Amino acid sequence: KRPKSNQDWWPSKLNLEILDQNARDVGPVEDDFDYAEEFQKLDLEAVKSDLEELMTSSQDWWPADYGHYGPLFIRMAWHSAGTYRTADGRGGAAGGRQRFAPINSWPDNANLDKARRLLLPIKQKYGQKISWADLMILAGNVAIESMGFKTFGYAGGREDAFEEDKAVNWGPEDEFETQERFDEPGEIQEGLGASVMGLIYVNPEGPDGNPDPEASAKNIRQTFDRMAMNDKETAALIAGGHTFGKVHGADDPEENLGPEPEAAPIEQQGLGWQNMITSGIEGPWTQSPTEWDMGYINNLLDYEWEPEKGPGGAWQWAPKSEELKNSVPDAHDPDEKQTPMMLTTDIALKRDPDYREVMETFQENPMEFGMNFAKAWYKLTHLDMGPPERFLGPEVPDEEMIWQDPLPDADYDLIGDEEIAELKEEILDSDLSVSQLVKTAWASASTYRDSDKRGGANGARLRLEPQKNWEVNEPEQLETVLGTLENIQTEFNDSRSDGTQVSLADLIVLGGNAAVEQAAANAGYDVEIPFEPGRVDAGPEHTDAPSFDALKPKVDGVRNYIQDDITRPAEEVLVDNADLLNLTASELTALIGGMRSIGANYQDTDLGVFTDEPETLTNDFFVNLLDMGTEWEPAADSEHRYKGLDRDTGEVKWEATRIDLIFGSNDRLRAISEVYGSADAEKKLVHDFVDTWSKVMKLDRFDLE
Amino acid sequence: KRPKSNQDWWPSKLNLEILDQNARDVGPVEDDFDYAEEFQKLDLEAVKSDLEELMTSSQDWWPADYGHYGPLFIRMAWHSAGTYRTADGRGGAAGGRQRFAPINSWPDNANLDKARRLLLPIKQKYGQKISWADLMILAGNVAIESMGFKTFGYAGGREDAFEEDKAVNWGPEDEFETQERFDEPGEIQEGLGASVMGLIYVNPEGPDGNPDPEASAKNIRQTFDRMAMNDKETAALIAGGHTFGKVHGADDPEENLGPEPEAAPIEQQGLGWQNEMITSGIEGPWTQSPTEWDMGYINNLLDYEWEPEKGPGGAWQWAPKSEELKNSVPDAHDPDEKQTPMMLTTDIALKRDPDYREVMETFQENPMEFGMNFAKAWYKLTHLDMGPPERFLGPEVPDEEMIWQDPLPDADYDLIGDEEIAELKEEILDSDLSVSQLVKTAWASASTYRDSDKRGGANGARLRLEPQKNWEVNEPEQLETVLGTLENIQTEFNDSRSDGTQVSLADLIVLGGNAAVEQAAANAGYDVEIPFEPGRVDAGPEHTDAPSFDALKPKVDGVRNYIQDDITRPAEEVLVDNADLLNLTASELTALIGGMRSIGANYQDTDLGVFTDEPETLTNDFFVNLLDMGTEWEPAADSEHRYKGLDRDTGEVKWEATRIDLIFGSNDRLRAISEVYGSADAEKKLVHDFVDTWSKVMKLDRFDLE
Ligand code: HEM
Ligand code: HEM
Ligand SMILES: COc1cc(-c2ccc(N)c(OC)c2)ccc1N
Ligand SMILES: COc1cc(-c2ccc(N)c(OC)c2)ccc1N
Ligand SMILES: [C-]#N
Ligand SMILES: [C-]#N
Repeated sequence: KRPKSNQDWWPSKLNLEILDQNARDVGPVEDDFDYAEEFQKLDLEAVKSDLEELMTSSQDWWPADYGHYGPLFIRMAWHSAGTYRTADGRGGAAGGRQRFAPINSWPDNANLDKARRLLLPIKQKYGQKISWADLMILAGNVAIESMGFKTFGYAGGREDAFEEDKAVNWGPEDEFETQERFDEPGEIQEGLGASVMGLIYVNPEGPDGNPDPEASAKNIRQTFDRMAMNDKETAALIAGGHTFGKVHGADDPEENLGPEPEAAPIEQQGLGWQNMITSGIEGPWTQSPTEWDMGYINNLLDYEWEPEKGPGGAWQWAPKSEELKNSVPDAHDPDEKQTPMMLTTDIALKRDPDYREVMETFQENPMEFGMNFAKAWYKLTHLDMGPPERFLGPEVPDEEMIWQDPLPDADYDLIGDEEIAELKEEILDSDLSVSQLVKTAWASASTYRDSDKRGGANGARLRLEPQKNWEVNEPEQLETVLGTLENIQTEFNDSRSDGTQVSLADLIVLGGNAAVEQAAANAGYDVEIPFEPGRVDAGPEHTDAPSFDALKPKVDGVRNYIQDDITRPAEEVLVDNADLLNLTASELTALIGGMRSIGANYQDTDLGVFTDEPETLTNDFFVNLLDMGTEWEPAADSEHRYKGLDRDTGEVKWEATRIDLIFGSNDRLRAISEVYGSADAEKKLVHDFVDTWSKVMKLDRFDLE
Repeated sequence: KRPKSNQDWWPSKLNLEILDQNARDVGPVEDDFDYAEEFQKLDLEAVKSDLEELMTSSQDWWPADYGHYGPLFIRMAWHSAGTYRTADGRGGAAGGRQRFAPINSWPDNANLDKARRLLLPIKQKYGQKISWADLMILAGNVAIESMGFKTFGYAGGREDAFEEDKAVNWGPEDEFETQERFDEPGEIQEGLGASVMGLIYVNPEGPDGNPDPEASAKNIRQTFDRMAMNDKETAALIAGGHTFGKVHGADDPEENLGPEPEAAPIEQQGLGWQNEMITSGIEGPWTQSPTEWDMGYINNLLDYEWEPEKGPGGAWQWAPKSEELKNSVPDAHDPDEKQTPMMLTTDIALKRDPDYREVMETFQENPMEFGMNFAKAWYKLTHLDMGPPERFLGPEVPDEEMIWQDPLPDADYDLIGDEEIAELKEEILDSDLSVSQLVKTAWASASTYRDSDKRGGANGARLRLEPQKNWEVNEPEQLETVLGTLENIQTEFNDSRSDGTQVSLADLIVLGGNAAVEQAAANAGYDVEIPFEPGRVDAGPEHTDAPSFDALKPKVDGVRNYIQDDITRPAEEVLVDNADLLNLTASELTALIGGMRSIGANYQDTDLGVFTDEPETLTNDFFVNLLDMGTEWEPAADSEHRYKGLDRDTGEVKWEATRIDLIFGSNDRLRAISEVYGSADAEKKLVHDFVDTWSKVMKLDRFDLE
């Protein structure tokens, strides 16, 4: 057989594999060339022209419905972007991971293997100039446009991934198409973007397979909310999408479709579900499936529907009236007709009071329907690309959307080297301690997540809602620090006579850098942190406060903060968050260990601060953590604390949390700790800590990407 | 609560994670600096002095038996080296992987977590200058020396690993201490070095837990053979090792020991089996003076009759009949009290098995023979995965080189320069040898290298010697033709020189392969220059233990599209396994195979996977044609390994292929790689990536230049 993994023997073992994905860029691409530059060479119009031609160029191995592949490509694009979760920013279309397991084999993505295959010739023709990620969304756009609906815009810039995202927790289920995440509709366990394992959002037949529209609406609303969409956006997306195409269920997929791609014979060459059957549900929603119109909303609202069992054995709805009987041409047989159908999830938009009001308004105002759908489709397919700077191409709208967390332009000259050294001196001479400066700079930068490129120190949103009031940021203390930095900003700006100004965003980072350099100096090391001025201060007007709550940490390793709510072990969350900062196991270890010598804990506790000289960057954390002269045990009447007792005297030496101790427990982390805890490794640790600190401070500076 | 793995959803999914380990070197250490350079700065004598002191420095958390930690460290070292398998060269002490799961938590390694912990202070004191891998073996050596026995030598140079070796298949079992690998003793399933999951070699109580010494001997013999040891070496190692220390089994480990390290609470900080020590569950010393080298083990074993019994830990062990041995050994933690010696079923195996008995009787008759065999075997055991002699570092490396080191002769001549290189290259190209013959031969020479134990490679030209010259995959008849031609070129060149310069066949083979690759690239319109490093030498039969090279014989060869008919695993699984031995990443493997198929260097010159109309022309045709949807694939009827690529419209056969070729268009990750190379503007990139990989493989065993 195959070599059994440590994960099998020890299910609770830390999944450091997720951090290993950050140690290098998998794939054959030159680890130095940037996609942005290659996409800039692309003739977008040419690709769009080829896509337009493809829409009606049917291939025998997968005949186009109604002679137009458009709807199939829209479904492909919707599923690509549809896995996005606001909770961690993972999922989504930014890396084109629909191409890799497990997503490529989810029951919900049945036959999208054929859809992606139809695009291979175009991908090969343009090569590196256009990624699969960008191409899949572009195909969706061209499909919509070719069928009569102009899109709001399009931006390239999604770099292809070469493997699945191992950090994503898709759910607790052990089987696809099953759910163990909700008892009552609308109460799905936190963190998940779907109500069923293997589905994009919800079950098309209804919750738990029961055709209950009212209940379905509850799951639709919650899942879409977790994917950053409100009622109007959700109704607009579902109605706009189902205005096109049909569902396929000529017979039961359970007995007529072969294995999914990952389980299919090698000769299938990446394809799966060898037989048209896809979902098991059969029929079109509208009379003209390849034309943009009000057909879906009209069919849904102007007729009464009844639940029935379709030819594929699945729950679907049919109209009572015989007016719609055989009103749609068959998708392949020119001399046959077909009757429209509705899904339980479509009826949900008509039964649910709030959705119903939106739909009725759309029906009365086709223009509003179009406007809302175009804007929602753009948001759906671009929400994980980050700030406007990352949106590339000639089709990028001039308008910047709030979900792009836009940053204002700097209406002033940037400070130079002399000014920089000047400001660093003044910050250190203030009443702010090294610990306060480090903690504040971390609070500002640590919100960044590479999953959807949100967060970071640029914009100084730390000073705005909701961040300024986050428990972990210690609001009271934070205002004091920001107050002092603001006074320095004011004094600096007022003393200039040449148009130069400094942002609070830059001062926060510069202050952190200065404090780290000082901590290193206290230890006898001369280190200089490279600094790149240019960060600006964003305002409340261009900040969707509620949307930033998804960036609130539940566990912060640097500040040794652990929320009492957490269900997962603290170290598990630590690794999860470390991945969002693109950290490797060694980088995370150097960061935490070095930080404990400085001492930047939440509420200034002594947790993990294994040193007698705080604010002095050394490898004392490792030296003391590894000393066998100390024995550790859980603290009494404590939920997160542990005591380090002198093995002999029995006197308390230190106190710590699982965050600190995992580095001396996990086999791999311990090997790293032993390197840093060696007699002649202090300089190395200091330098590695500094490199990681610098890395994190610059994560959201795409001005050089 | 935690993210799932595709491994769980699809058990048959290729484990490409093993190749990913070759893309990056996890750990906080860079790469610009080599461990050898750091070890060179180490004061070996100083470390040994500290180790000698450690031997008698008892820590209260794991008090030394008999006031000397020596035996415990010997066990630690034997277990570190003891996981080695000759089949793939994996396991062993070279990376110190005993420190990581699953090995660190195997039942056979119980309490070695404490042994390794006792060495932490010394490790921290010397830092990067001495690896854990080197330190564990050194501790064993110092322990042996401190107890009265001189070792044969010691070499440093084992670079520490920072994670487990994901490529090792430890066995089919789903539970430690169980076996589903043998129905009859001595008939263990191939590819495994132990008879039980979680054990080093065999069950100390006997096969399947039965105290049958004769049967035990069959498993001991087979497992040690799979770890490169014969009867004399095996008997010497077991008898020599058990001359020291004791087994610990104060009570049943099943209900008195806490979770193994990987499952233990965070506060235990890497330690496990939290409990009158209990380790194996077997209890008692083998000899009267457990911390002194003598003939105590062999004498106790052969001079007295033993009987099986259940010990205080509920395990099988043997007790002496004679009352002369009763209470003859001081208690491990109390010299004022005594204990009776014991023997394991595996020790009685050496007395009951006819062949082992003969060896043991010889050892008892001449202590000097016993001693030398043990010293030589201990050195071999602990250094067999370190590669050739050039990799053995330090002041304690013996002047004598052993055959298991696959030694190489010195070049007693001047090396050829750029002028002669170009000259020889033209001569090879002007010969009647084809591009395919040259590439196939160079590959046959270099492809035997394995990064696991650093054996194999093009240096030495062992391809021309037994057993390689007769391997089916190497096409003996065809090989002789190529070597005959290159040897004539060598003779002609050497005889025409006068400045003392000479060229080796080893270098000519690689030079010829490089010239052929350059020519194939030229046929495609690409001008490539492959860097060549002369200096390889020609090893002779006297430098080659032929039978030991059988272990390097490929069952599947991707470059030559060769698949042995008697393979149990799917061909692509073996392909990945072999790719790992060549330190290849998924992308390097893809570029190598795809590029090779455009050249066409198949076993028996078949057209399998040769998706091009212009063979011997290096292009990306393999990828372009593999990805063309105008072709549909199907298994070839009445064929075990073949598939047909049919024109989707006419049904006419376009190509033939094996799973080695088709996996690059089936596996989700490999397909993503193939799509890059099969794109309109990627041919030049593929050519350069193929050349880079080809060159990398050709130089794998060049450590003197490494
Ligand atoms: C409550 C959410 C949704 C559910 C449960 C759902 C469900 C389904 C199911 C069962 C199918 C049929 C697959 C098949 O048998 O071929 C289908 C297809 C389709 N969906 Fe949705 N969908 C939802 C949302 C959306 C959105 C947000 C869009 C795009 C803006 C979209 C667009 C389409 C298109 C165009 C097709 C037809 C594909 C074709 O003709 O081949 N859907 N959907
Ligand atoms: C047929 C192969 C062998 C078997 C089944 C085996 C078995 C065992 C067992 C069960 C223990 C006791 C662990 C414990 O309870 O503490 C042990 C200890 C020991 N073994 Fe072996 N062993 C074998 C080979 C070897 C070899 C090759 C060496 C070294 C050249 C070695 C050296 C030792 C030493 C020195 C100890 C004593 C450790 C101590 O005092 O703490 N063994 N062995
Ligand atoms: C459980 O019955 C099935 C359902 C689906 C399915 C359901 C909903 C959506 N949205 C979908 O993606 C279009 C596929 C796919 C396959 C089977 N068998
Ligand atoms: C199943 O009962 C056990 C057995 C052993 C065990 C078995 C074989 C050897 N050789 C050993 O020493 C390393 C320990 C260890 C723990 C338990 N419980
Ligand atoms: C599809 N929905
Ligand atoms: C056994 N050692």
